[PDB]
Amino acid sequence: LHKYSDIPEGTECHRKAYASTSIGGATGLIVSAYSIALKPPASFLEGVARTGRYTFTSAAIGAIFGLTSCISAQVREKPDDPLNYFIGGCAGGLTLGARTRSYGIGAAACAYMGLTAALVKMGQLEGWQVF
Amino acid sequence: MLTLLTNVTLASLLVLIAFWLPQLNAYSEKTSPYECGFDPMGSARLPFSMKFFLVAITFLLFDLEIALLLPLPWASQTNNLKTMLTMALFLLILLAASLAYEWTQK
Amino acid sequence: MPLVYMNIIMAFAIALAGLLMYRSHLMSSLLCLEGMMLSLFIMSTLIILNTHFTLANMMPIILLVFAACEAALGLSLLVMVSNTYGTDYV
Amino acid sequence: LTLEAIKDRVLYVLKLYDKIDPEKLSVNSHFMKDLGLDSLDQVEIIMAMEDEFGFEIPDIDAEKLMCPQEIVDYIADKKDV
Amino acid sequence: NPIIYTTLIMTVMSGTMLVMISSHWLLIWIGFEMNLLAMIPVLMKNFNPRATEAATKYFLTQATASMMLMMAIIINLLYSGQWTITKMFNPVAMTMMTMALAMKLGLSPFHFWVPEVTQGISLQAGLLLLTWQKLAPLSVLCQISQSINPNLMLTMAMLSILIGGWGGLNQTQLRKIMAYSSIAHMGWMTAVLPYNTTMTILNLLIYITMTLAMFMLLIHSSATTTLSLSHTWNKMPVITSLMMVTLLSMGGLPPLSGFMPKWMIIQEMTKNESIIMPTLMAMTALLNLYFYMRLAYSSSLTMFPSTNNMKMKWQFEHTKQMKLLPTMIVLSTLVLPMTPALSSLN
Amino acid sequence: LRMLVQNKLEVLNYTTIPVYLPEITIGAHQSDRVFQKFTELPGRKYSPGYN
Amino acid sequence: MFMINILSLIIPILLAVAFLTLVERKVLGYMQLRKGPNVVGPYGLLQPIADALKLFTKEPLRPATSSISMFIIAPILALSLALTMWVPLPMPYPLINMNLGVLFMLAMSSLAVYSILWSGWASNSKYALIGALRAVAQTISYEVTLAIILLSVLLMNGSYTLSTLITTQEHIWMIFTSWPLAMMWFISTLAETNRAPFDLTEGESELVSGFNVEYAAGPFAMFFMAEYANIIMMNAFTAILFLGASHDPHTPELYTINFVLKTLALTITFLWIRASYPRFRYDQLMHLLWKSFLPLTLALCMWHISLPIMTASIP
Amino acid sequence: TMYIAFILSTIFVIGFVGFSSKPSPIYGGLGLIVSGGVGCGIVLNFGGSFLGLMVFLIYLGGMLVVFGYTTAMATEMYPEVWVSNKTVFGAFVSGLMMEFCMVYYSEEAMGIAALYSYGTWLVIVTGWSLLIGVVVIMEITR
Amino acid sequence: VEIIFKFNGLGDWVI
Amino acid sequence: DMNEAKRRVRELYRAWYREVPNTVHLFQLDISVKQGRDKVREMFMKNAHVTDPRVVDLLVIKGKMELEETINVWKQRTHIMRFFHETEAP
Repeated sequence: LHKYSDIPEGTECHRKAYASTSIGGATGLIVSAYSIALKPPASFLEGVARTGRYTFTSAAIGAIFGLTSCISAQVREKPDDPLNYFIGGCAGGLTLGARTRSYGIGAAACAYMGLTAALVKMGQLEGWQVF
Repeated sequence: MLTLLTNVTLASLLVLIAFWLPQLNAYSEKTSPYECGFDPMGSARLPFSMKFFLVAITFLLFDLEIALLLPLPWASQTNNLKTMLTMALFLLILLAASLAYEWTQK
Repeated sequence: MPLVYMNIIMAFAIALAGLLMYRSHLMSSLLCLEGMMLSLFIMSTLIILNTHFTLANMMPIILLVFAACEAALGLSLLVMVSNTYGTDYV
Repeated sequence: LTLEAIKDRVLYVLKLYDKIDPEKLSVNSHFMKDLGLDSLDQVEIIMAMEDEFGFEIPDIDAEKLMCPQEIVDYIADKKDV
Repeated sequence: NPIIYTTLIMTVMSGTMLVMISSHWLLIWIGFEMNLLAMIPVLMKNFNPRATEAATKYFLTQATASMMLMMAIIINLLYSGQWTITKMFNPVAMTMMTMALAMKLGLSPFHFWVPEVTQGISLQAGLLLLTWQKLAPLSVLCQISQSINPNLMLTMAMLSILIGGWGGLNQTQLRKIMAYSSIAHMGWMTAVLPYNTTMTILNLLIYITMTLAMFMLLIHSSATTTLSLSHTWNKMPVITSLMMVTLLSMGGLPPLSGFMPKWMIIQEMTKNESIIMPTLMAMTALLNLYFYMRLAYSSSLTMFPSTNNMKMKWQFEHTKQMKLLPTMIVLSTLVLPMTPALSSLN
Repeated sequence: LRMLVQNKLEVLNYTTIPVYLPEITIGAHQSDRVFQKFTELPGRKYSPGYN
Repeated sequence: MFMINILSLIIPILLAVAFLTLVERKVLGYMQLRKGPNVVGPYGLLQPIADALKLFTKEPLRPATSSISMFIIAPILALSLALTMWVPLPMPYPLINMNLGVLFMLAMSSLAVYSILWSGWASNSKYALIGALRAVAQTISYEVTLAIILLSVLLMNGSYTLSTLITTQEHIWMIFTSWPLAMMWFISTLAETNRAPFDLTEGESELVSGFNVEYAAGPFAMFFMAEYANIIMMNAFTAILFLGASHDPHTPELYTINFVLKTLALTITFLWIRASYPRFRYDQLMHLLWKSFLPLTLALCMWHISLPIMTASIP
Repeated sequence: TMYIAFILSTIFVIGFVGFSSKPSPIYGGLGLIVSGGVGCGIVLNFGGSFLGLMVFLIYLGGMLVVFGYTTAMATEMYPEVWVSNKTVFGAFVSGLMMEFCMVYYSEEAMGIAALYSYGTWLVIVTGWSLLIGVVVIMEITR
Repeated sequence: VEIIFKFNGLGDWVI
Repeated sequence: DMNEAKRRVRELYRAWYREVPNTVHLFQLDISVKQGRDKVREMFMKNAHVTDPRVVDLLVIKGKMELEETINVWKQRTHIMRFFHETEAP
C-alpha cells in the first residue's frame, strides 16, 4: 500500500494502475481463500475455478479504478479534489457490474464504491486516523 | 550412539539372515491368518471397552505424578527440609487421595 | 538466534498446521496437539539449559504435566464421541 | 416425484431384467398372463424395483400384481404423490 | 452429586482467581489450564448425545488456544528472558498472544465455536460459560494493554461487532441468540481496551449484570426456542413483561443502563480522535438491537396463540426462587444516573 | 429423580409444547380472557400462602 | 577399542540367553521329576544352537493380511532395547557411567512393551489383537508401582547413579533395610517381564501363544530371545540393587565372580516359580495391584521419605 | 563439527512431517516415537539429561501407549498408510520440500530439586489440578 | 534466515 | 393348503438371492457372482413339483437352516462350494 501511496499526484497512469491492480489481486486472493475455506467447493478444479473468478474480478476492479482515477487526474488536472477518485469509484462498480451480468448490483456498486473512494481521498486530504 | 548403532545393526542383520535364507515357497492360504483352524468371521475391528480407559487414564495421571516424585532424592539435600517435607508428603497424599476417590466411586 | 531454535519453532508451526488441516476421525488431532506440546517443551528446555537460569529448570516438567494432563482428558471426550459412532469428525 | 418417474423406473428395471424381452414388455398386460417368465421372476424383479424405490414390498402386494401398472399404483399409494 | 459439583465450580472460581492474582506468566497459563479441565465436566451434566459434541467443540478450541498462548510466552522469554507480565518484547510473539486471547474471548473470526457450544448446554452452564469464562482472558488483556498493537485489536474488535450482528438476525432459539449478543458485546469491550482499560471493566460489569438478568429469566420460564418463549405471556405475565426491558437495556436505548457502556466508550475513543471508528461501531450496534426487538415481538408486546394444555399449569406457582435475580434486573437498568461512580474503578 | 418429582411444572414443562394443531391451540383472545378469568378466583391471585 | 568392548558385551549375553533356555527346560524339568533335554548333549549342552538353527533354517512366512513394515520392525526393537538396557550396568565397572542410568533402565523397560503392542497390532489376527491389548494393560499397570517403589528404595542410596549403589552397600545390604519393597520389586519384575503367575502375554492355553503367534521362524526367535534378555537383566538389576558385596578395586574380578552368583540365584527362582503357580487371570492380575500392592507402596514410600529426616541419616 | 544436534533437529522436524500429516493415529504414534527419541537426544546434547529422560519416559513411555489404546477403540477397517492417499502423501512431501528449503538456507540437579523446598506453590496447584482431573475423568465416564 | 524472524546461523556449539 | 406355503418359499428366495453377493464377498468365493444365483434358482427348481400339504413347509424349515448357516459364517468355503459338484467326472 505504501508502494501505491506514492502516486505521485496522478503522473504516469500505468505505474499507478499496476499497483491498484496488485491490491485488487491481493484482496481477491483473500476472499477466495476464506470462500474456499468455508464453502467446501467439492472437486478441486472447481475450487481453482472459483478462485480464478474472484481473483480476476477484484484485480480488474483495481486496475480500472486506478487508471480511471489517474487519467481523470491527468485530464481534468484539478487534480487534488476528492471527486477526482469518485468517477473511478463509480467506474469500479460497473466493472463489478459487468462480471455479475446484472444492472442492479452494478448500479448499487457504482454508487457505494464511488462514495467509499471519495471518502478515502477526502481522508488522505484530512489525515483521518481510522486506527 | 555407537552402542545403539551396533545393536540395531546387529538385530537388522539377524532379520536379513532370517528372511533371505530359507529360500522356499510361500503361497496363498499358507499365508492366510491363523484362526485356530477355521477361517476368520471378519478382520479385527472394535473390542470396545470403557473398562480400558476407565483405568488406563488413571495410569496416565499417576505416571504424571511419579514424574514429579522423581526430583525427590535430590531435593532431600536441600538446606531447609521443613519447608520441603510437607510437600514431600503432600503429593503422595493426593496421589493416594486420588486413588482413594476412585477406590470407592466404583 | 542459533539455527536449531529456528528449526524447533518450525516444527511447532507444522505441529499446528497439522492440527488445523484437521481431517477424518479426530484422534489424529489429539496426536497433533500432543506433538505441539512436545515442541513447546523442548523449545523451553533448551532455553533454560542455555542461560543457567536455574529455577526455571522446574518449569518444563511442570509445563509438561498440565499439558499432558489436558490431553489425558481429551481422550475421554473422544471415547464418548466414539461411543455413539465409531469416531469421525465428519 | 411425478407418477411418470415411477412408471419410467418400473419399466426401466424391467427392461434391465433378462426374462422380460423388450418385445415381451407391455404395461397394461398382465405380468404373468402374457409374459412367459417364470413365477420366481415376479419376486426377483419386484424385489429389484423396490430395491430402487427402497421400500420392502409386503408379499400380499406380491399377491397384487394383476398388472405391473397396479403395482405402480401401489408405488403411488406409498409415495402418496 | 452436589458435593462434587460444587468443588468443580469452586475450582473454576479458583482457576480464574489464580489468573487474577499471579504476576508470573507461568501461573497465568496454569490459571487457564486448570480453568479448562474444570470447565469441561460441568458442561456434561445431564449429558446428551448433543452435549458431548458441544464439549468436544469447546475443548478443542480452548486447547489449541492455550497452546498458541504458551508458545508465544516462550518466544517472549527467548527474546527478553523474563516472566513478569509487563510489556512484551517481540511483535511476532505479541500478535500471537493477542490471537490466543482472541480465541479465549471468542472474538471473530475465531468466534464460530461460541454460538454452537451454547446450543449444546443448559442455560445454567450456558450462563456461566458466557460470564465467568469472559473474566480471565480479559483479566490478562487489561494487564497487557500497554503493548497491544492497536490495529490488530481494533480489527477483531470491529469484526466481532459486525459478525455479532449479522449472525444475530437469523436465529430463532434463544440460546444461539444470546451467543451472538455476547459475541457482539465483546467487540465493544475489546475495542476500547487499547485506549483506556477502565472503560473496559465498566462495560464488563454491565454485560455480566445483563446476561445474568436474561439467563435468570430464561431459567425462570424455562423457555428456549422463540415460540416456547411466546406462550409465557399468559403464565406469569410479569417476567415476559420484564424480558422486554432487559432486552432494551441490551439494546442500549439511552435512558436505560446499557447505554452507559457505549456512551462512555464513545467518549474515550473520541479523545483519541479516531472519530470514524466509533461512528461505524455505534451504527452497527443498532443492527445488534434489531433482533432484540424482534425477539421482544415474539414475547411480551404481542401474544402468540396459547396452547390449551397450559391451563392446568396455571394452578402451579414457580418454585426454587433465585435470590440474586431482582437486583440483577434493577442494577442492569435503572443505574444510569450513576455513571460517575465509574471512577471508583479508577 | 426426587428433585424432578418436586416442582411439578417441570414434569409439566414439556406438555405445553408449541406444535399448533388447530384443536389444541387457542387464539390469544380466548386465552387472555380465560386466564383473566382464572385470576378472579379467590385463591389464585397470589401464591397460596399469601392470598 | 571401545567397539570390541561393546562386542564383548553383546556376544556373551546372547550365549547366555541360549543357555538360559536350556537351563529353563532343565530345572523346570527336574521339578517335574522328568529329566529335561539330554539325549543330544551329552548333557543337553549342544541343544540350544541346534534349536536356533532349526528356527532360522525354517521358513518365516510374510503373512498375507499383515502390514509388513510394522511386522518386521517390532522384533528389531525388541532385541534392540533388550540388549541396550544392559549397557550401564555396573559389573563392577559400568560400560557407561551414566549419572542417572537407573532412570534409564526404566526408560528402556518402558519402551519395551510398546513393541508388544505393535507385535499384536500388525499381526492382524483376533488372538493377536486381544492378547496384545491385555498384555499392554498388565504391563503398564505394573510399571507405575514399579517405578514408585524403585524410587523409594533409591532415596537412601543417595542418587540415581549406579556405581554409588555399590558404595552404599558396603555392609548390611539394602534388603535388610527395606525388604518389603524388595518383595514388591520382585513381583513387579515377575510381571513386567511377563512371567510365571503373571503369564498373560503369551496367553498359552488361555490364548494359544498370545501375541507371538503369527510370527513364524526368525522374528519369533527374536521375541523369545529378547524376552529372556529382559528376564536375566531385571534379575541382575535386582541383584545389584538389593544385594551388596565386598569390592576390592585391585581385584574387580572377584566381585564379578560373586555377582553372577547372586544374580543367577535370582533367575533360577523364576523358573522355580514357573513350576509352582497357576496364572492369575486378567482381572485379579490388576486387582491385586491397584487394590493391594499400590497402597502399601505409597505408605512405605512416605515412610522412606521420612526416615532420613527423623534419623538424620541423609545419603 | 558433527552438527549432530542440528541434524537431530532435522530428523525431528521430519518426524513432525510424517506425524502432522494424518494417516491413521497409530502411524502418527510412530511419528511421535521417532520425534520423541530424537527429542530426548537433542535436549541431552545440552546435558539437561534428567529432562530428556523425563520426556523419553513420561511422555513416550506413557502417552503413546495410551494412544495404542485409543486405536483399539477407533481403528476402522483398512487404516491408511502414508502412501494410501494423495492428500496425505502430498502433505508429507509438502513438509519435506519446506524443511529442505530450510536446510538449503549439575545445575539441573539442584535446579529441579528446588521445586519442593523453594517452590511449594506450584506443587500445590499441580497437586490440586491433577486430583481434580481424576475427578473429571470420573464425571465424564460415569 | 529471512523467514518470520532472523536465524543467526552457524553451528550450535557457539552459544 | 398350498400357496400359503409358496409365499414362504418366495420370501426365502428373496432372502437367499439378496444374501448371495455378500456370500461371495465375505467367503472370498470366486464363483461368478451370477452363478450362485442361478444355482439357487436351480435348487429351487429341484423340488419344483412337490405337492403335499405339510411337506412343503417342512421343506422351508430345512431351507431356513442353510441361509441360517451361511449368514452366521457357519459352514465354509468348502461347505458352500460343495453344491457345485465341480470335481465330478461327467
